[PDB]
Amino acid sequence: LGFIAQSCLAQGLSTMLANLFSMRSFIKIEEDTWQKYYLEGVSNEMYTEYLSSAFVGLSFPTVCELCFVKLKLLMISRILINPGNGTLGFFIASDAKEVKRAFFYCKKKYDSTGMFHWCAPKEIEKVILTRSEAAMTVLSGHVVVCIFGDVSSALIGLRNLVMPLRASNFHYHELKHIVFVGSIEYLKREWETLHNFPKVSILPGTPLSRADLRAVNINLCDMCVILSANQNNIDDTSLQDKECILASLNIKSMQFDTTGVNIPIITELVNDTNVQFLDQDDDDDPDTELYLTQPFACGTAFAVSVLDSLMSATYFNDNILTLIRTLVTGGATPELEALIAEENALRGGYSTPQTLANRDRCRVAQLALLDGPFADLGDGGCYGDLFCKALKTYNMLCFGIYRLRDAHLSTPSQCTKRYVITNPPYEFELVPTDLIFCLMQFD
Amino acid sequence: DDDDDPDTELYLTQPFACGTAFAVSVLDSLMSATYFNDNILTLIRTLVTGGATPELEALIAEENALRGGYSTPQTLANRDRC
Amino acid sequence: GPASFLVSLASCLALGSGLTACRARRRRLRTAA
Amino acid sequence: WLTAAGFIHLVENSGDPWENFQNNQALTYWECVYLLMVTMSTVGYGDVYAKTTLGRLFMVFFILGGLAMFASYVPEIIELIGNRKKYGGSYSAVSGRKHIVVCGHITLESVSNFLKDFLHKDRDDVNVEIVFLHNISPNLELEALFKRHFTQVEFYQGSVLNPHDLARVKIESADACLILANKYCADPDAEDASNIMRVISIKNYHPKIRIITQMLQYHNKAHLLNIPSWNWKEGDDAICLAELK
Amino acid sequence: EVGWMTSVKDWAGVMISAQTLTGRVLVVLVFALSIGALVIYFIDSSNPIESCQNFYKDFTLQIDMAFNVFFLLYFGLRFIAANDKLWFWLEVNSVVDFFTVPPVFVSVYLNRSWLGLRFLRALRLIQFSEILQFLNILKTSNSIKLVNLLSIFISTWLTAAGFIHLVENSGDPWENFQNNQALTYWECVYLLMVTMSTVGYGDVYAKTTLGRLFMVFFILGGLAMFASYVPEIIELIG
Ligand SMILES: [Ca+2]
Ligand SMILES: [Ca+2]
Ligand SMILES: [Mg+2]
Repeated sequence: LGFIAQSCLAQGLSTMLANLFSMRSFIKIEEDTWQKYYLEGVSNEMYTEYLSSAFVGLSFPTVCELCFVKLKLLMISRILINPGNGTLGFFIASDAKEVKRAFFYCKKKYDSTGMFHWCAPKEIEKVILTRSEAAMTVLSGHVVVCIFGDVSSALIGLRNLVMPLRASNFHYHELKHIVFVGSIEYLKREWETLHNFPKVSILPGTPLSRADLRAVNINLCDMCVILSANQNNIDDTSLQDKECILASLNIKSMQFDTTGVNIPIITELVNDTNVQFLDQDDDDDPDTELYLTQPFACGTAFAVSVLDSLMSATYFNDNILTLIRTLVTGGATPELEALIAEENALRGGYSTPQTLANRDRCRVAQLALLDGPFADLGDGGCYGDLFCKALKTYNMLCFGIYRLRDAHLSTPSQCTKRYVITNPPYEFELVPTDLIFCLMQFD
Repeated sequence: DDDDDPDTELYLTQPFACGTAFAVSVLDSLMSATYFNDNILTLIRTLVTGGATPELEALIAEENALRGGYSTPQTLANRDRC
Repeated sequence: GPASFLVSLASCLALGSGLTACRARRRRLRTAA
Repeated sequence: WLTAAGFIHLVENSGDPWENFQNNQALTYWECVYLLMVTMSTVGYGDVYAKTTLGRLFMVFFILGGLAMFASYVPEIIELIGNRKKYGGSYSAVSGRKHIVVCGHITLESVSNFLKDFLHKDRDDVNVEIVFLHNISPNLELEALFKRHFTQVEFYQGSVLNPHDLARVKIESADACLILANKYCADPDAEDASNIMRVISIKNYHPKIRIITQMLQYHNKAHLLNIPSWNWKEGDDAICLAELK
Repeated sequence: EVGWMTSVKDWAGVMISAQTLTGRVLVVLVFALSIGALVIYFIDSSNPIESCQNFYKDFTLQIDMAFNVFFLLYFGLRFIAANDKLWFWLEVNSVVDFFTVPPVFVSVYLNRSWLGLRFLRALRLIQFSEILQFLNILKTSNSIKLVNLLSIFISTWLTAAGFIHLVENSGDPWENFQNNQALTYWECVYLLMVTMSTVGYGDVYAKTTLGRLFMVFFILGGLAMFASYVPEIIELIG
């Protein structure tokens, strides 16, 4: 759910986050396709390494930026992400052989803590909506969650989905509205924990209904999430996510006053085989792995099977798991774990100067390229200059490139799906139509 | 008041021949007729269930609930069906 | 062996082609009748 | 087998020591192999047998451990060798003759009814070849029915969900795809679900193909309209049996 | 047009099946002449391994020539209608045709008859369930399975007995054919029945090196066949 929410904040983040943990060796293909560039980003894994004595001098932060040219590697006492303003460097090196180059080379508004947002409890009747008011209410760039459930269905737990979207550096004006569509009985069952959350709406019905989706302004939503809970009841392989897929398709097949095929929608699949049904303009082979599938590479698909590699990475150095918990789901401060353990219900209080000071966290964001002062680097032909300028001007580091699938071909196309690139090489050509992953700071 | 033999087919049975019996098994032959020229299925849909106009299919798809409005001269003109 | 097998195969193919040709013109040339 | 045969050869050629090696039967190694094969197979011709005291003792102590071994290994070895896919391979696309693919609920009665209605002499002289695609291998009755339609139908065992099996039946040149439905089911929703899956799976491989299918409910038929490539204009069909009934 | 090769392939496929009167006649003729060839091999078994017989002064050789000519024509018809040529070449009926017809042709040419692989004609007995299913006589699953089991069992039994007869009558070549046991075909049938039934009286048995080798390699594949077919055949009959 944290990866899903991260993808909602910035599309394609879940795919690269999952790929950063799986150990993949470098592979090359002769043909020039979209997979050729994608496979150059999956080769980068998440590592932990100590710093050198050359970087322990006047200041830890100022040396971190712009030093990646010499080291040819990326950097990301305590948990440190984009350190601005003995330390374990969270690297994105492609292998453990060349990661030994840092130390070796020497030339009531908030919650009880302020990590999230809190508001007065709400009653289920004060948030239940209807097609009349849902269409009347205006929603743009919001979050829509399609929930499948029944009377005897299992419990997913939506508290971990709205939590990542309500971080400290997310202002109330910038907070993304979340609306849940599905059976009201399931939401009533989950309402015991889903009541201290602000800016939430629930529309009864089913996600398979076009009118209910039309009411909640699906066309202009920032991200559509398809989730299911009944898959633990049926044991038939063919029938499993036989659901979810139909809805993803109805979403794609809708027609507005344009077609909804380009609507950003992410689907959770329990069976990895069903992913071939997500897209029709792609090669479907059961032999290929999930990470090679186009819908997964584009950030529109996610499965729990890619998280099984987390155990091996966690074992070798445990610092990664807490880094994951502070990179997704907002932040898992030691105190918050105890508070959740003892009350099992998030509560807040009056803010303090130190409470507001707990806001220096930098969170992910998606940046365009068509407009901005950095337009000179839109087609500069060198990716390294782009992130060097980002670091040396506005203090922002980019994970990589969110690139169009058909941008590699000279002829134009109407394709909209974009796949993820993690840490492109220094001599990497750029395209004017592109999206940039970044860790924006607070203000 | 009829001869009951398990060997005989449903279409030969007196209650079915008199229109007092119906089963979904007689509709399995619809696929073969539909394949050879598809115009029959829409002819079936316009001969039974009143009429399946292209617009009505979309309206049922999007709201899943039949609704009406004020009539128009062209709306009343859509009545020449026999 | 092989020569007799080839002769039998050629005879079968010729008989089939001749029968097909005879039936074809018997059927088409008399479609109206 | 070889170790027992070698031990018998050594014992029979080299007589028992307490008899001053005076029981040399002069048995070749191949003869001992044959004797071991006969003895552990329970047949026991008796033309070749052990005569020395040690040979008879080893035969007695080897019968118990070898008869069971033979009876438990030979049929099982045959069973593992016989594991094969009878209805494999792909379909060859013949030029000038269109073919259709039929999948879904395939059964002796349904297939027979479809064949007798599709291939009736009442229709015009049209030569369309039917290719079946089912996961479960046909039984003797269904194979016998297919034999009576030797030049008109073919069967290929496989799953419609697998894109490889769809390429095996060559849907690229197929005229139409036909999906039968299990009307007499205990869960119409589940049957419509599986069928909507094939609908999709077929669409994912080749959107351009036309589909004639049976739906037991009207809401599932409405859900079929949500499929992106539900091109009913050029050709597509969805017979709702409940609606038509 | 529509393909001349496809037209003749479809014509042969219709002819092989019993879909037309000519097809049914050909199928019945194949059945009858397979039975007749088996009977002819049974009669000719009493003759020595090698002999000289005049084609135009003998009554059996002419009938055998007609039978194998018809079998050659049927093989050609099957080959025209065959889907895959390589896998049709490896079928059991094709192999027995290849090892049965050319030797009789050579025997007619050379005026000298050798009882070699003529026992393979019993393998033609296998293709009987397909013959009955083409004629629509055999429909129900139980009877189809019973006919399949009976045909396979009898064909394998007769083929093994014929191979034993050939091997025992014609001694191993490396011993200058000095191991002629002089076993009648009925005696070989009895020996095969006894051996695959596990009983093993031992009064009749193979003494040649090739005969013992075939017995060893046939016990494994025949004891299981007998034990799995005879009780099951009895069950379907009952
Ligand atoms: Ca790597
Ligand atoms: Ca696909
Ligand atoms: Mg065919």
